[PDB]
Amino acid sequence: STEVIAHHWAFAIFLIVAIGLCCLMLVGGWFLGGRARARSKNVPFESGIDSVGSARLRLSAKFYLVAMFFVIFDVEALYLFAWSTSIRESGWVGFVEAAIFIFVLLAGLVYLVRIGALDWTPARSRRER
Amino acid sequence: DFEIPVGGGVSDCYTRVMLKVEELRQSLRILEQCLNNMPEGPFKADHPLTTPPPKERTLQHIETLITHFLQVSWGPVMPANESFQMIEATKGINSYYLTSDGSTMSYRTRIRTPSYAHLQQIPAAIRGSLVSDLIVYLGSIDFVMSDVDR
Amino acid sequence: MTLKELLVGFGTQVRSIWMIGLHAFAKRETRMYPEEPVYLPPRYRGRIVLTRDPDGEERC
Amino acid sequence: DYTLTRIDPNDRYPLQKQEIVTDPLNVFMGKLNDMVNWGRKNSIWPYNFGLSCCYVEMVTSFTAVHDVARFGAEVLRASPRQADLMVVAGTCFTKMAPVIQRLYDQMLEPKWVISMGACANSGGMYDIYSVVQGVDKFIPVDVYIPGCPPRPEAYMQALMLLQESIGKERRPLSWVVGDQGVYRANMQSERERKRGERIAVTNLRTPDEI
Amino acid sequence: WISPELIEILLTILKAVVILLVVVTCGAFMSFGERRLLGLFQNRYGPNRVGWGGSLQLVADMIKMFFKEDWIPKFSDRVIFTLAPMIAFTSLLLAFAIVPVSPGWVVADLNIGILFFLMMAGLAVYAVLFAGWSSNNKYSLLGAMRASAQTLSYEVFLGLSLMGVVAQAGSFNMTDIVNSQAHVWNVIPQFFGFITFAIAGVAVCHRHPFDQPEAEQELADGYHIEYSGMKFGLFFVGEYIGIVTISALMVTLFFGGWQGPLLPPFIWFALKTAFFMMMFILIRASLPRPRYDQVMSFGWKICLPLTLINLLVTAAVILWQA
Amino acid sequence: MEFAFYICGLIAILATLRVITHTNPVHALLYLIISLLAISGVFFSLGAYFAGALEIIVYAGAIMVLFVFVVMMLNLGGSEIEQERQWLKPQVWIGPAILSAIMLVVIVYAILGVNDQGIDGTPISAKAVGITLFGPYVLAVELASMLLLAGLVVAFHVGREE
Ligand SMILES: CCCCCCCCCCCCCCCCCCCC
Ligand SMILES: CCCCCCCCCCCCCCCCCCCC
Ligand code: SF4
Repeated sequence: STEVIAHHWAFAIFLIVAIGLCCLMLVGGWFLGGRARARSKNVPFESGIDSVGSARLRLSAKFYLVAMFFVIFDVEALYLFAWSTSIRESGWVGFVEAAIFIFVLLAGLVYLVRIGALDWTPARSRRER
Repeated sequence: DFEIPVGGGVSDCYTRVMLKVEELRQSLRILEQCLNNMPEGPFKADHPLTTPPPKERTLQHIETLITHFLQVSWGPVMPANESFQMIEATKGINSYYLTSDGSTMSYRTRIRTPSYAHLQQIPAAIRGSLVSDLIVYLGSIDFVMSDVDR
Repeated sequence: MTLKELLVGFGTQVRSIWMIGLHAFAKRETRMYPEEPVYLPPRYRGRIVLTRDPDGEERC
Repeated sequence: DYTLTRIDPNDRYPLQKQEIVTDPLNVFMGKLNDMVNWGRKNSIWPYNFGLSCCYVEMVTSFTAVHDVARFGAEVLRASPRQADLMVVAGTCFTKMAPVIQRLYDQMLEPKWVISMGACANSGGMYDIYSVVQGVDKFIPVDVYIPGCPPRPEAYMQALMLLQESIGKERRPLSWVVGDQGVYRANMQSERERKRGERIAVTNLRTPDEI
Repeated sequence: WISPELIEILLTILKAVVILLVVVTCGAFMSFGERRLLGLFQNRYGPNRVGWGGSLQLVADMIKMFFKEDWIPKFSDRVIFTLAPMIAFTSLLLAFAIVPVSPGWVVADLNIGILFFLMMAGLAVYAVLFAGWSSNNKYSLLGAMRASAQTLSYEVFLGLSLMGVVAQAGSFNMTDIVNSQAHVWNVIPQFFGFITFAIAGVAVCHRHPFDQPEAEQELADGYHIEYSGMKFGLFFVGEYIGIVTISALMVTLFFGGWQGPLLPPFIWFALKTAFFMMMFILIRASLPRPRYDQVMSFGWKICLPLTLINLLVTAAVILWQA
Repeated sequence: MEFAFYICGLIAILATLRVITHTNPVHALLYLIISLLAISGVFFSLGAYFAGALEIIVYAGAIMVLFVFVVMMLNLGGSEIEQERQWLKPQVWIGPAILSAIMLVVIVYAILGVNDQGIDGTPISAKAVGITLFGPYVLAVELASMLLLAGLVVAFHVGREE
């Protein structure tokens, strides 16, 4: 109808003026103000002294397992997103099935917590002693 | 009269912080005792080597003027001896070790500071920890680099 | 973690929020330099001057 | 009654040339430059750099009992790129002069330098082998503060002096059009200005009073 | 162009542009208000010298940021470095673009709503990730990794905290959510959802205590330390519209949005949004920063099962009264 | 809406083509996010609002952890880029290019032979998907939760440091 077309045009103009304001702001920031000519300008900031190597080294991380579990639990979350918008029309059978769903989720999370997963802290401190 | 805070046997950051809080409270107690009971006497010793001499006697006596004149120009002449004084500083134990060659300067001045020892201890107590633990440990040592390097 | 620890911690955070709000309801402790002059004790060690005798000549 | 500095890396620090020039100040460009200078002097972002005692007094000035935030100078960025003011508050040690030079080079113009304390002004009480006698041996300093340590309102007064210096200086509006040299006003010294009010002081309060 | 449909479309476009200009100006004014309110919370005044009450301090900051040298490092990837402030400025703005501020005053009356908010948060994470990686700095690298861990922690349960309100309204539309609270505000039935959404929404904008990427004390301002000029100002303004967006979103899904007993509806919306903005400044000032490993442990072990249990209880209550 | 579908399809095609033939992993991930946003635009054009919503919600979480693994493993400056550059040679990609081309031709010819009436673009809300998902399609949900549990267990077991 008319109101849907009006809201679509309003959303399009909202996005267009948002990107235009951001790009104009960047252009005004880039074009106004003088530049610099210094010896140590193009050095990454490491608190006043030079780097040992570079900033692009192979950094380790302990967040890998939590990242995969985050993706899995977000997929379970999207299932619950699909469930939650139609709870009333699903009836009690859908409530029982979603209860089984959330119980499997809880059992998986307790399994993750107890086996040592979701625990990547260094063994030195661990907030102990 | 003032109590001494002693921890339970381990040096956490929290333990050090609340020991310093209790030290602040003890210092408040000492200040209260000093304020309520204050003597009425001299603010300088009557020793001839007291530097500087009292100001009014400098201004209207000639022996005191001579003593002040020779004590601010060349300096007081301490005899050739060796002295040491160790005190409890705000950050630990601070000690002065002074060797005099009999001149008006110190032949040797040695200043022991606690932050030097704490900073040397730092690798043995933060190894294996996180950077956040290192930041909290740095915040809970009570060190200044003027004390460390002198 | 222990549920008692979680409840105690949550109470601690809302308590701290309450103290900071009560600080916001309190009196400002500023000294508006340079609108109001900074009070100094008479024996304060600031700028160095050379003075004069009561008779008008310089005392150095 | 101005001065011009032009910078170029390609021997001895500071790598700049300074001369004594005349103010060129345009029915709209002058007011535009005045507006830019007003905006620059009414918002200063000091660098969170500290060396010694004088930094402790600077952050004492930063607190709620003096409130330098009223001048728009509480932002205190820890990165040289985001900062707009280097306050050398402490001793310029020999081993840190390369570090201070690097941190000044990583900073971006519009940049200003405030020496705080006798160590930063001249080396101060430490006429020693391991201290550079004054931080102005290698970086240009805009505002100087005597003291050891300077009291917090002295740092605030130096901030206002820097604001007056910014408010009467000429800088390029854009880096593509116009001259890129920096014009700084040769203002009258505060010693000469305050000689009128300083010699006339007759009686002070005796030290035995509180 | 003389037709009632075309003038209605033009009026809707004008309302959307007015809303966008007001929220951007309010984000900058609330940066200034954060300075003043931190002064008030910390027993001072803050900037009260540039004009009356410091009201021209924002203009001076804007002038300095525009006339600051916009610096692109040679060791950085230029396209990603320029792209990250664009995402940071725009993603939370589009998240705000669904918030109904008044009856008849909304940009897009989407059928997704809070789904679009989740989409914009998942797109807003890439601004911080790209700023950390692109700038080619070690502190920025550590800040980006910490931001990724914090994003894991909050986005594992943000939508599930919102699903209680979604289930109570029975729809994804924003106006249906703000119309379902015509009797009782949603903060009282959804209270555990409320506190979990508070935690997750503070973690959206990376505000205190969840300022793990840009931690001033820990990593010396973090990921945007190579960022300068108006790009850093874009990061600031983007986070401030993020705060405005999260505050207005709590107003819509927990306090009836514009619904109020006596005052005009936009006035009630403005008061509740300003109260939550004050609560953001208070939550910055009040409590300290935890370690991000304990932050992720709290977001996983505590918040996620609590959201799941709250969703189950809300579903049981809804089906009980049907 | 027709133009939106066509331009999003073109953007998705170009972004995917840039993904499969790039040497920078982070740039390839950025073009991948662009392609998935274009796929979401295609989903939103056809009335499948929930499909585009979940394409932006959970795939942006998926590409997020891909980015974490890329910064954890691959980035070494240009050393990754030259190593990937020596791997890609002209004969190497013109080998399977004709295979993919003839596969696309066969699939397109099979597609063009079907009867069509045009997609009317009637929107499908998330309420209908919730009705069907927890109605006729229940054990799909339950055994898919078991599938995600299995994937989580395998990820734990293989991804461990020690
Ligand atoms: C502090 C308040 C922040 C609000 C952010 C969003 C504001 C968007 C612009 C709204 C403009 C229109 C206001 C309502 C107009 C119709 C009602 C008028 C009488 C109250
Ligand atoms: C060192 C090992 C490298 C293995 C590379 C394998 C590349 C395989 C490329 C196959 C290309 C086939 C092209 C079509 C051939 C004709 C149709 C199929 C056979 C009838
Ligand atoms: S001038 Fe005095 S207070 Fe300042 S750094 Fe030097 S010794 Fe310390």
